[PDB]
This record gives sequence, C-alpha cells and structure tokens, in this order.
Amino acid sequence: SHMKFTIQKDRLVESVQDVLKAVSSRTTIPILTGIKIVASDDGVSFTGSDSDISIESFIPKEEGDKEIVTIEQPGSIVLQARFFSEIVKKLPMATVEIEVQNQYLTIIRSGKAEFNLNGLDADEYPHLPQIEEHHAIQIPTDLLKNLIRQTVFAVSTSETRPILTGVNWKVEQSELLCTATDSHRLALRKAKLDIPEDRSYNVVIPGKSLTELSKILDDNQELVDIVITETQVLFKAKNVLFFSRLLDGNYPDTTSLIPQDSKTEIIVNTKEFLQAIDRASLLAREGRNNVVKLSAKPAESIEISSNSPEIGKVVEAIVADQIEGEELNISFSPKYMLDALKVLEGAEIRVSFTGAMRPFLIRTPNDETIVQLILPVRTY
Amino acid sequence: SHMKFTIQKDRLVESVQDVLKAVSSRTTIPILTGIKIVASDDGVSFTGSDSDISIESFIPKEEGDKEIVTIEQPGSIVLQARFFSEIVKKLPMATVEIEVQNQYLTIIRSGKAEFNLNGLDADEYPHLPQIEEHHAIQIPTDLLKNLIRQTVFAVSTSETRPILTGVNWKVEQSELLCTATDSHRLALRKAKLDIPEDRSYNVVIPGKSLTELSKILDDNQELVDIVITETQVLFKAKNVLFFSRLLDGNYPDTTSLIPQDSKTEIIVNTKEFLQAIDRASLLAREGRNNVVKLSAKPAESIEISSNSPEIGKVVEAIVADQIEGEELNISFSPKYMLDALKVLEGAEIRVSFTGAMRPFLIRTPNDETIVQLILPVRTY
Ligand code: NA
Repeated sequence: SHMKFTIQKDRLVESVQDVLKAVSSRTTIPILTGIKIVASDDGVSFTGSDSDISIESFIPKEEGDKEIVTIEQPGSIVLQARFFSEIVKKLPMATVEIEVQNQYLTIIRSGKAEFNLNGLDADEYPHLPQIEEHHAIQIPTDLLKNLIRQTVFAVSTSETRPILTGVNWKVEQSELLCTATDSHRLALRKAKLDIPEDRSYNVVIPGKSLTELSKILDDNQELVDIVITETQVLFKAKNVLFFSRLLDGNYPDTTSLIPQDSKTEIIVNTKEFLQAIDRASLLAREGRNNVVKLSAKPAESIEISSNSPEIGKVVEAIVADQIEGEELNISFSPKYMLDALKVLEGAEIRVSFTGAMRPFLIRTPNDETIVQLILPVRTY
Repeated sequence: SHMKFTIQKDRLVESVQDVLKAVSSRTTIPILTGIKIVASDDGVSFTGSDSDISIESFIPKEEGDKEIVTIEQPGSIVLQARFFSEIVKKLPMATVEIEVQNQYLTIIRSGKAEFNLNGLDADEYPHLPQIEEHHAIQIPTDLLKNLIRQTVFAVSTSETRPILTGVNWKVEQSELLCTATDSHRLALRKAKLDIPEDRSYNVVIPGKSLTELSKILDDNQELVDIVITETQVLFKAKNVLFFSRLLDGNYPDTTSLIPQDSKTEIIVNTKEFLQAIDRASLLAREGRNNVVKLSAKPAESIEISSNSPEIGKVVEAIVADQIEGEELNISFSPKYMLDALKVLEGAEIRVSFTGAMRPFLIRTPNDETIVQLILPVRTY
C-alpha cells in the first residue's frame, strides 16, 4: 500500500497551512514534526498535532462540479511539516502529484520540478482523540470568532497559574458565559445558545487554542459544531476538525468581582477616549510602570494625564457625553484600557467606577452581552 | 524661553519620519538620540544623525498659496527623537504648536492635547558638513534608487576589511561605475551621467548609508544633486539633505576576477531560472551552507538540483533558449544566485561559466551595464 494521488495545488496549500498551526518546532514526540496525509476513495486528509491541539483538514475528491483530487492508490504517509509546507507553496503548476515509493521515500511533482522527501510510517502517528460526537453545541462561525476576539486577549500569559491561561466557557440554562482574566483585568462575553436548558458545562479552553482556531475559520455564518467532553473540546466546521485539550482544575469565581452598582458613570465617544488614552501612553519607559490618570467631574469634564520623569508629561481634556455621580481621580494601565476599548464596537462607551481603588467596568451603552473590567493602580 | 511656531501636522510627521532614519538607538554621543529643530524666518529644519549619516529635512513657511508654518519666534531645540516621532504621529488636529519655554522644557500642543518634553540645548548638536557649493553631479531619482538596489546587497557585512562594506563609486568620462563585493560575489553597475567629461571621482560609500538614502527617495525622476568631497558625500533632493561619511582607503581592483574567456554560455528565461533555484534552495538544514548544483549540456535541458541528506532532494529541468560550449556541472550558493537574479530586469539572462572552479557571470543579453559575478562552491 503505497499512497499515490494528483491534487490541485491551491487546495493542497490551503489544507497544509491550516494544519501547520498545530505543528510545534519544540516537540518531545519526534513524529509530531510531521504532517500525516491519508488518501482514501473519498478524498485526502491532512493532520497536524502538538498533543494539545490537533487539526485535521479534508479535501474531497470532487467539490461543486470540479474534480479536485484523483486518487490512484489509497494510502498514508507522514512528511516533515515545515519542508512540505515550504515546497507546496512554490510548486510551478496548478496540478501536483504525490507518490510514496519504497522505504517511505515520497515524490512530490509539479511541472518539471520533482522533490523527494524522506517519509515516515503513518501507523506511528498518534490517533486523534476519541470523543463521543454527541450533545454538540452549534454556534455561527462569525459569532464564535467574535466571542474569541472579545475575550482571549485577557488571559494570562504566565504559566505560574495555568488555569488563567485559558478562557472559561460556562454553559447553563442555554446561555454561554466566556470569562478570561489575568488577575489584573477581565473580559466577559455572554451568548444565548440553542440547546436544551438542562445541559451544563464548565470548562477552560487554552487561549492559544482559540486564537489558532479563529485563524482557520472563515468570515461566514455557517454553524460550527462544538463537542465538549471532560478533557477535550472538538470544533467541527466545513472540511475541518479542530481538537483542543482542556485545562484541568476549577476556574476561579469572578462573579463577586463584577460590581453591580457604581458611584460615577461616564458616557464618552469611544474613538475620542481611545485616542486620548493612546496619547497618554506615549511617554512610557522600560523599567518603569506606565500609569495614566483620569479625573472626572459632572457634568462633562474629563482630564487624562501621565508623567515620565526626565522624559516629559502629557495632559488632555476630553468633553464627555454624560458624567453622573461622584468626582473621581483614578489611575490605571493604559495597555489594559486600550485592549478593552479595541474589542468594544459602539460609537460610545459607558465607564462605571466605584472610587479609585475598586475595579471599574467598561461597557457599550444598552448592551448587557460584553463586560470589560480593569483593576486600577493604587496611588499614595 | 525661545523657539515658537505653528505647523501643519502632515508635513511635520513627514519630516520627522525622514530624519528618524539617521537616528541610532545605540549611539555613544548622547545628544544624537535627539532631533534638532531650527526655526528661522524662512521655515523650520529638522536634523537627525548617527555621526556617519546625517539627514536634514526643511519645511518652508510657504508653498504657493498654502501657509505650512507660522514662526512666532525663531530659535532651536533638541528633542528626543523616538518620543517626538511617536507624539507627532498621534496629535489630534491638523495644526501643531511647538513652544520652547525656560529650562528647555518644550510644549507640543494640538487641539486640547498638550505634551511637555525635556529639551536639550541645540548648540551642543554637532554641525553638518559645509559642502553645498562644490561641483555637483546629477542623477534622476529612479536611476539612483535602481543603481543602489542593484549593488548594495553585495557589500561585505564583515568588519575585517572595512572598505568592502561600501560601494565603490568611480566617475570618469561622464559615466558612473558602481562596484560592490564581499569576496564571494560581486555587483557591477554602469550608468551614463549628463555631466562634463573632465569630472573625475573615486570614493567608497557605506552600504548602510545608501540603503537609508533610498528609503527617503520617492518613485519619481527628479534630479538628485550629488556633491562628492574627500570625506563626505551629500545627496540633495527637494527639501532634503542627506550626508554620508565616505570610507578611507584604496578599493581593490576586481577586473582580474572576471575570467578572460568563458567555456559554457547559457541564455535562459530569468523568472523560470529564479523560480527553479528558489525551489532548489528549500531543503536547507541549519547550520549547513545551502548548495545548489547546475548541470548544462548543449541541445537541452538544464538540470538544477540539491540534496539534503536525511531530508530529501530536488531536481528540476529548465528549457534554455540557448546553450553553447562545454558540458558543465557547477555548484553554488543559492543565496548569492537569488540575490543576483532578483536585481535583473530583463526577460532573459546570459550566464557565462569557465568550468566549475572559476567565477561565473550573470548579465542581460546584449548589455554590459549590469554585471553580477559569483564564485562557485569548491567540491573535492
Ligand atoms: Na516623503
């Protein structure tokens, strides 16, 4: 059984680049530096994995009304991922021939170019996670991508507390609550699901897994099937399977952290506020905490400021739409503020404070589905 | 107190971004991390330098009907370049006010945003070379950019022989000859100049200087004035002065590297040849030198190949337009070959060889104005 097929370059390249995201250079299992190719009577699959994530991309032999693959001999092989990827991108013709010969030597031909790669026995490649493909949650691709974008940036990048490097996905009463935090700032996104109200899940998905999944999903409204087990999550979309290992442990309870009342409320043009916070962040120095100060007082006055000794300082006034409540002087990280503002989509934002030392909230007016929280910097 | 003016943001940002190319983060002359600003009754100049390269950009107060600058008080200041550049790009309004006050503390205001920077006395800033009145040679901007593109990549990056880190510019009988080499490969570029025939120059310009110069030159054919002295070269373009220190010493004679006679001559499609050598370079293994082999015999076909033990191999046939002379098997660095082929603009190239051990030449057929020479890889 020596694998042999002819395929369209464009589709081959697309599948290889999708699975390449699951291949890590640093790997304790040597065969995981390869891509597994399996040609069957129905088409060809490509698999890449790093043990944490696995990506399987399938190319059907025929799609629409065009012949994409011609399989002369079904079979399988493992090829080194980086070399295979670099080769396929540069093949000269629209048609590519892939043929395994003896001792796993694999021929890749296109036009007058012929590559030979030292293949490996695909029976040595690890099997995909075996999961009961049941109780799938369905989410439109565009909503899934936005859920990820509005939360994943807030996970910790430290492996000190691994559970905080993932996004908590909690499903109860047909509602999904996605929470990400690094103990300094927090992002929460809520979404209604079309599932039985009795279904319950509480898992933590690595932020890296969700960022890579979003890179392989297109901007469309097709339903993604999500199967959650005790230790894995499977995302199925058209011609693709994306598996991720879940992080073990109990995610911390952050519901007490989100304030339900406020002392000061600001409504301000989003772009105006973002541009001013961005300007206030420009005199940041390495080996020094860059902090920005916000002063607010009814009815419409905001002063943004920062100082960097021996470099300079900045002050800027902004006119708010509305300011209600107590006068406030608060300091915070401009990076966290800018990260939150970047994921909010409205013309204006609502910022809700409870004095200078408690967490504050950033939201879109009249939208209860997204909440950004930032812990301020204590000043003395 | 001192310098004070109002300027258009767009022109301020353009000038700052041009001079920032001469500012080094690793300078050992502290004031050279700054940008010198000088406001006079005619306009404002901006200068950046690393002691080898200096760039001065000028903004006239008026251009026809539009007022670009309003100078309330002439004067000068030095501001930290990186901070200044980051600030000016983000100012909120089309108009910017810059005002030096006491202790060199400088205000940068636009709309309701006010920055203060710790300025430095501009009298400590080094002076530029005073060479604007010596004889100039003129070159269209596009031709100048192309002659840099077609030569600077071949200079040495090693400091063992510093003269080889620059491009030799030899002017004689109204023609410019540019030579660059690193002892492994060589680029030769000839350009006709519209200057008196008795003008003579022979200097070596640092490769880094020409790379930075090209970044500030636009895609047009306006004449650039070039003033060459013993230790400095000045390039003058619209509102910009670019100075470079020249390298001291005698540039080596490279005429003898070219074999007097060729034994094999190939004429091939540039793009097909470049694409095949690029494919042959893909199985490189770190830290081994990438080697590609070319086999040529009259009456077709050129064979490009490479072998990477334990990874794979590649073989590609190319149909040459013409092959004359001896059968040849030669090996070379694909990096040098691709660098050379990427600067040739003809649909075809002529490749001339004198066996496997001597240098080979790459030229456009029926033209000697661009000559690329590469030493092959010695095999035993
Ligand atoms: Na420009």
